[PDB]
Amino acid sequence: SVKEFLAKAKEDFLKKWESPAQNTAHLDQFERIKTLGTGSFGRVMLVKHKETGNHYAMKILDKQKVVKLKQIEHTLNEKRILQAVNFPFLVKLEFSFKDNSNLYMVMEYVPGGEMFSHLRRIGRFSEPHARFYAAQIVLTFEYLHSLDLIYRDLKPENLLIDQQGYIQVTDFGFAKRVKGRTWTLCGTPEYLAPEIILSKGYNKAVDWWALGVLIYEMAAGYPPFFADQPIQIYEKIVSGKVRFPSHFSSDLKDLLRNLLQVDLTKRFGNLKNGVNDIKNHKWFATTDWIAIYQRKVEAPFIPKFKGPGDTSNFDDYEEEEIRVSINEKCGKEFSEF
Amino acid sequence: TTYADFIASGRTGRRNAI
Ligand SMILES: O=C(Cc1cccc(OCCCC2CCNCC2)c1)Nc1nc(-c2c[nH]c3ncccc23)cs1
Repeated sequence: SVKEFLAKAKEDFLKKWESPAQNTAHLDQFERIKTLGTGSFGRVMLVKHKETGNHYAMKILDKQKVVKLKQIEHTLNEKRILQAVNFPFLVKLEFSFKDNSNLYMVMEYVPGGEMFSHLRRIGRFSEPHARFYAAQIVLTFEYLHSLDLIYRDLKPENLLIDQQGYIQVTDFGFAKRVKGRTWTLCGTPEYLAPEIILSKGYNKAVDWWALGVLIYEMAAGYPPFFADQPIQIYEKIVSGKVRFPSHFSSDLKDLLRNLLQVDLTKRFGNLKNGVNDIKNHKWFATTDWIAIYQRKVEAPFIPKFKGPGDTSNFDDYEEEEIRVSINEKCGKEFSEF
Repeated sequence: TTYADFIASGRTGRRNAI
C-alpha cells in the first residue's frame, strides 16, 4: 500500500538526510559541452564524464554570489535534500563537490527539454495531456510532503521531459524540510499562494496552490494571474477572481476552484482526506495512479532524440568560462556542502 | 482575447524566482 511505501521511503530518506554524501567527484573528471540554463548564482551545463562516457547536467553556483544574495541556507537545503530523495519523477543527483570558487551538483541529463518550451511553442496542452503531467506532480508532492519537504518552485521551467515523455522535477533551490510553518518570501510571482504574498506563515498547501496554477497554465496556455509587473500579479492572486477559458471542462474548473482556494480549511491536498481529495477527484477518474508511478502509461508526447549529448530541445546561452580562484572563498559558510 | 493579452505581455519568456 501507499502507507507501506511511504514508511520505507522515509527510512531510506532519513539515513541519507542524517549522513549526507559529500565530495563524490572532481571538476577534471568532466568535459564541459554547453550551457543548458542560467540563474543569478551561475549556470547548468551539459557535461561528459570522461571515465564512463555518460552525459550529465552540472549546476555550478558561484559561492560569492550565493553569499551576496543571502542564499547560503537555501543552497545547503537544495544539496542535502537532493542527495537524500529518490522518486521516479525527481532528477537524480549523481555527484556533488566544491572547489575554491564554486559548488557543483552533477545530475542525470534530461535531453527532452523543459515543459515550458513545448508548452509556449504548442500553445496549450489538451486535458488528457495536462492530466498525464499533473498526476506525476500529485505523486511527487505526496512523496516529498511525507518527508516534511516543501518544494516551493513548481513551474513549467523546472519540469523537464525525459526520453519516455515523463516529467523530471528539477531545481531544489527553495526546497525545505520543515515540520511546522515557514515564512520565507520565495518562489515565482505567477505561482505564489495568497498566504506567501500576505507574509503569513505557511506550509505544504502552497505546493497544492502551485499545482492549481500549473494545471491551469498547461490547459489554457497562460497562467490564471498574469500582468507585466510582479506587483500587479500579486494584486490578482490576493483578490479571489479566477476566469477559466470556455474550453475548460466542468471537472477541470471544479478541481481548479479547490486548488486555487484562498481558504486553507477548503484547499485540496491540505484537508483530512489529504492527497486523496485530489487523486479521487472526477477530473482524475481515468488516471491509474500505480501505472503512472510504474511509467506503464504511454506519454502523449515523446521528444526527438538525436544523440546522448544533443541539446536541440534547449535554448542557446551566452557561454562564460568557469573561473576557479587560487584562494578558497566562503569556506566556513559551505562547510557541509 | 486573454491569449492575445498574454502573448503581448512581457511575461511569456522564462520567469525568474523572487
Ligand atoms: O537550477 C537550475 C537553474 C539554475 C542554474 C544555475 C544557477 C541558478 O541560480 C539560482 C537562481 C535562484 C533559483 C533558486 C531556486 N529557485 C529558482 C531560482 C539556477 N537548473 C537546474 N537544472 C537541473 C537539471 C538536471 N538535469 C538536467 N538536464 C537538462 C537540463 C537541466 C537539468 C537541475 S537544477
